[PDB]
Amino acid sequence: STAGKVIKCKAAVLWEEKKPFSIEEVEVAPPKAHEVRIKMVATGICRSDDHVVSGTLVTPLPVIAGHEAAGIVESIGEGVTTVRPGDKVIPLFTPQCGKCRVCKHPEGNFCLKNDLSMPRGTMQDGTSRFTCRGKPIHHFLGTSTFSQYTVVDEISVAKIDAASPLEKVCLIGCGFSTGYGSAVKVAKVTQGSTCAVFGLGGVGLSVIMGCKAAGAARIIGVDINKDKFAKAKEVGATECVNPQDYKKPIQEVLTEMSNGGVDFSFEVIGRLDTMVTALSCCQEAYGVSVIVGVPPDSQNLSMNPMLLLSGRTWKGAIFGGFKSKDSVPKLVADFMAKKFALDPLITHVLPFEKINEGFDLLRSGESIRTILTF
Amino acid sequence: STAGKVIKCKAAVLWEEKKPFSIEEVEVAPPKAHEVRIKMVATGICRSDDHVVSGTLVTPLPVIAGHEAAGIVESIGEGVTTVRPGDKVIPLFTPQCGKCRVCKHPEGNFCLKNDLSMPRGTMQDGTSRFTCRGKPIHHFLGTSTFSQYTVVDEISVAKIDAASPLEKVCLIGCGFSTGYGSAVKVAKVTQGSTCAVFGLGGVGLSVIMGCKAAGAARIIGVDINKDKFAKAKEVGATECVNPQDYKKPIQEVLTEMSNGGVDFSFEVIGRLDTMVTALSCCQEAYGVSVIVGVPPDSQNLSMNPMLLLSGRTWKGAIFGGFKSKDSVPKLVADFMAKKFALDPLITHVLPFEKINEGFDLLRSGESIRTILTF
Ligand SMILES: NC(=O)C1=CN([C@@H]2O[C@H](COP(=O)(O)OP(=O)(O)OC[C@H]3O[C@@H](n4cnc5c(N)ncnc54)[C@H](O)[C@@H]3O)[C@@H](O)[C@H]2O)C=CC1
Ligand SMILES: NC(=O)C1=CN([C@@H]2O[C@H](COP(=O)(O)OP(=O)(O)OC[C@H]3O[C@@H](n4cnc5c(N)ncnc54)[C@H](O)[C@@H]3O)[C@@H](O)[C@H]2O)C=CC1
Ligand SMILES: O=CNC1CCCCC1
Ligand SMILES: O=CNC1CCCCC1
Ligand SMILES: [Co+2]
Ligand SMILES: [Co+2]
Ligand SMILES: [Zn+2]
Ligand SMILES: [Zn+2]
Repeated sequence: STAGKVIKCKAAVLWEEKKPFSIEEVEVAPPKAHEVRIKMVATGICRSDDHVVSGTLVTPLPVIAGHEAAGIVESIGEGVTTVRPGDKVIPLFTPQCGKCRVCKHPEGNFCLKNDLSMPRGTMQDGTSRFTCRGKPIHHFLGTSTFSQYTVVDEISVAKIDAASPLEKVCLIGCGFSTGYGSAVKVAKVTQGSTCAVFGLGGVGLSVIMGCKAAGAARIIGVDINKDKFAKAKEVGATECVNPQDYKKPIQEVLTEMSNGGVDFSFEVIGRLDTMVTALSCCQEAYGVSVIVGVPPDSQNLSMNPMLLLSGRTWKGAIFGGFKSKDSVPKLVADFMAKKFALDPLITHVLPFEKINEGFDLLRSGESIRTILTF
Repeated sequence: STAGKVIKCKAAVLWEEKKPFSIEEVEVAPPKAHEVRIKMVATGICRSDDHVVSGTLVTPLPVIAGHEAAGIVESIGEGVTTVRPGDKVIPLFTPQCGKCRVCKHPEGNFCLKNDLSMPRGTMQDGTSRFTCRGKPIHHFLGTSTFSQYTVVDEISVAKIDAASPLEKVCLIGCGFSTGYGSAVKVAKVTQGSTCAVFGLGGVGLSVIMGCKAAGAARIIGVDINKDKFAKAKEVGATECVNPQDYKKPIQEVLTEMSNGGVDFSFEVIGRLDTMVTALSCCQEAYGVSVIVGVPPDSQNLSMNPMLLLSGRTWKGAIFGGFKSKDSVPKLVADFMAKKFALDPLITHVLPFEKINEGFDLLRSGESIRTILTF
């Protein structure tokens, strides 16, 4: 009774930076060719969504943000072959077109159809499916999950197990997969190694999960909020350090602790200074450091290249290095086989209508992941 | 008839920065415990030696520089077990103590006994074996090969094949192994890939040799001295570009030429700007860039960490990543089995007494490697 028709529903519109989300009626157009309209069931509150509000991450406004989510297909456009109405799905903020040089490469996942490098805030065809107060509203990363209904391109959606608990597996759409894959796929943490994880939010906890699953012997959590330490130890940290407790720079502290530097370090905050600190604390001849956190837009860091000349490796990744459409269904299957846990990441549950309360919980430092239910 | 007693011989002493070498008589003390005194046979002129003259590379002066060489053992100190008088040897500017955490690691080579991170300019025991006009003269990287005789610690020397042609395999002591290993071992260049090599001197030509040996389909040489292009194509470059010929920045040019970025790039010059350019020109989702050139002392570069977050890998290495004492004898043995060629790197052969002329050739852009013969 809605297929082929405009849907009127509620969404959280961000009209301007540094303001609350506005929950209002929007019109959602029906899917065009190779597009999928999804009834949202659950969406997580990720720090990257907050970066849009704060201006850290620039994308066209007004916008419907949200990118970590799960829902049920309401209708499909012409030509769609990979999902059907009623299928459980996870939208993919990094697409998998399957046809570009990255999608065809054995290791890359930053598909050239992404909307991150040069954000337009549209569908792949350059237009919007959202209207509000007579105005077109932009999409975000081709997902826009802060809405009861969204429309995504087929290359930005993955079908998942029909028995999946959507209020939990939405985290596989961003936070969990990003952190876990950064450890197991990007760094390729080795058995018995020493790791340092800077930032113990949802993504940093998922990095710790991956480091533990890879068999690391020591996992040192680093955060300026000591209230984060208890959960970090629960999921695998052997030790936690607060840089504010020390008179020396923390890279010196970590270097003494690891008897000359860690095997693998991870920046999971989004600060230029901690990216350089994390690189410095890995062992100078063979350490690996992975940037996961997103820094403020268009800001350069300063570093001494002799840190690399001695033998260090420095890399970054989006979405844990996972090719999104291949990997998301396998990760859900793994969760359904109890190969990893997601409950440790979920600290709060709220109805979607309280999205602003959910963001203030994140900003206050109190929450890890708040899951919003539609 | 020289064992146990001081040797008078000629050496090229650098008394202060930005002066010609002074060829004069020095006194070489006999080797102490676990030290080796070597009669030099041939030594190459590497840009890193010129960095000492210019002050780009800071090390205590006055000094006997030189680190790319081959010679014959004159006498050994008490406790030496890995070489004997009469053995052909290559001094190692990166030692291999075999006992530190790096030496025991399967993939590291920057031995913690190195004299590069905080140069002292001495033997491992903190003293000098060189005297000139009654003044003590510092060592360089534990090698000091610009002398008819030098003394090195046993962890800084490798025994090589008794049949080795010393006037060619001296390049295995630095330039060739550094460039070749940067490609085959550090970058791990793959068959069919596209490579970009910035700097077509002795080390950059060896990088090209390594990329070709690894089966790269395209190898783009980058140099502002177009006189370097002919030799670069001889050893494997498919094409060469001079940044001064373009109105656009060269990372944009290389990205367009490679239809979206190269698989592997190498900075083999020693400039901060080309380090960042070489990183930018590799493919944003899966490219790898290796820093080989040495930056000027105590200078930081500036870069956008979003270059790494998209998926690039940035790394550096000393001596091609080779564990020095294990690898140098195998590389000589490989040379002897005709596995690679060294003659294309040698453009000039001069007597040791013409060391200053050899440096003038390097500074003028005319030479690749000048080999000095004693
Ligand atoms: N590369 C990718 O694909 C993705 C990147 N991100 C980015 O990952 C980063 C982390 O995201 P979340 O875990 O959701 O954020 P979060 O805000 O929940 O966790 C950040 C943690 O860093 C701590 N912290 C802040 N400043 C610190 C400092 N100077 N030193 C030590 N710790 C500090 C905070 O106390 C906090 O616990 C964000 O920048 C996010 O935008 C998130 C998902 C995907
Ligand atoms: N990582 C390691 O273990 C080692 C590092 N090195 C360093 O490698 C670098 C290269 O050494 P060599 O091949 O002996 O030096 P070289 O002086 O023979 O070659 C440098 C080349 O770079 C070119 N060049 C200079 N400025 C340029 C610019 N702005 N843009 C493009 N090209 C430019 C020059 O024309 C020249 O052909 C040096 O910095 C050396 O100190 C050398 C050996 C070992
Ligand atoms: O958190 C989800 N996506 C992120 C990926 C890194 C750039 C900012 C957006
Ligand atoms: O060229 C030989 N050794 C180099 C290695 C990199 C730092 C400067 C010295
Ligand atoms: Co996210
Ligand atoms: Co050298
Ligand atoms: Zn693609
Ligand atoms: Zn060692």
